[PDB]
Amino acid sequence: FVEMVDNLRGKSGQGYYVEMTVGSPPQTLNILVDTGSSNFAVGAAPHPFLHRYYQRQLSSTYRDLRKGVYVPYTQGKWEGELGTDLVSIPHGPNVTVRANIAAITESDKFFINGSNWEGILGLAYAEIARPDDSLEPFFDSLVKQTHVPNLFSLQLCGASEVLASVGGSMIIGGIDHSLYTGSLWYTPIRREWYYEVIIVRVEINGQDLKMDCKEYNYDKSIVDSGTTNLRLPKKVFEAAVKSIKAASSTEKFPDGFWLGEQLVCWQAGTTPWNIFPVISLYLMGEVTNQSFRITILPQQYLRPVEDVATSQDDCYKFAISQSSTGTVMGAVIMEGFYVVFDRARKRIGFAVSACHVHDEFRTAAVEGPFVTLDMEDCGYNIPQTDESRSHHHH
Ligand SMILES: O=C(O[C@H]1CCS(=O)(=O)c2ccc(Br)cc21)[C@H]1C[C@]2(CN1)C(=O)Nc1ccccc12
Repeated sequence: FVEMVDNLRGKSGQGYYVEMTVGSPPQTLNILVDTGSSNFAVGAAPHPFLHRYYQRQLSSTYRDLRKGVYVPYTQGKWEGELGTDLVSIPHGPNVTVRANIAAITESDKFFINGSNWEGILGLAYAEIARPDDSLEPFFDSLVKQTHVPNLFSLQLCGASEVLASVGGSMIIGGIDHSLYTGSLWYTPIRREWYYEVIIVRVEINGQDLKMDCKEYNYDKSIVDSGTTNLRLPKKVFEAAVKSIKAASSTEKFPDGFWLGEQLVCWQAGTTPWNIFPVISLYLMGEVTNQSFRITILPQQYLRPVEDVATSQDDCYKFAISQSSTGTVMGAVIMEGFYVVFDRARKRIGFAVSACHVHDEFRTAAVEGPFVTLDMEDCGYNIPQTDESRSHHHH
């Protein structure tokens, strides 16, 4: 798995991308690794934020599916013509694959200036692929076409005129034991659509938020690599901030900081991480009654930003934000750990990363088991609308 080690690059808060080549002869692109979508979509026309793009015309292997695709997220929209081509991950498994490609012809607030990515690699399930579940996702194609085991793991690692460079690893087909320390704990994938988990309990410096666990998973809890922040639902974010503020009461920060719209600065290397609390998310274990906690350090939820003016100071952005689409375990969470997407066994494993950011007093931890007798169902049931009820799947 060494050839796959350090295969992810990127800028802080703009995403982790993997180099892929599309077509015959292979056109090389930088593709955003995203676990909260199921589409393999690439820039196929000029755009001001696009250095290069996919040119179908120059591929002997390109096939037009004579069908269009339109994908609007809550933050971003893209659209294009669907087809298939030969896809390969240079610094991934030594395999070439015939995959569905969505050639992005028009987009809106999707591509990021200087992010260095020309497309998206939707690693989630068919159940969320567009225009429907019959459009086979890349990973699904990779497994059906090769002998590649139905699993992948991500090791996302953190970090003055440009943003700070990020590194990381995408291991397709297995687990790399040198990427983690300690035990690898698993949480069931609730449903195969998004990589859905169930958070059963939350604690800020040991102090339980004391909320009804369904609120932690309202309306869903997902693991998304294409999200920078730990996005929580309105009620949970409110409780979390009230608590974080309480532990960091010695120093008073502006309101714009908690809304993640402003930095806070301390003289180089004088940052008081000690005054900041740990967030422990308790995830539902493989055994019913059982759970394990993933502990996150202020070094994860406080993203550093080196401002051109305040270059002599260490400035940070509060990387916990509000969400209406549920809890999102983005890069903030992921950076501390080695995350295993064990699709084969319908589960997600976490272990302490061999690359995470920490201080001499505290360390990001994966600990368990924690038993809870007569524990309620923490998962939420999304009201079934007439649009979702109308659908047919054979
Ligand atoms: O979670 C995700 O997508 C979800 C978001 C909630 S949603 O409900 O807007 C939605 C809808 C359909 C699909 Br497929 C995925 C998603 C994906 C898409 C995501 C982040 N990760 C994004 O939201 N903007 C953006 C912009 C550039 C690159 C990636 C993204």
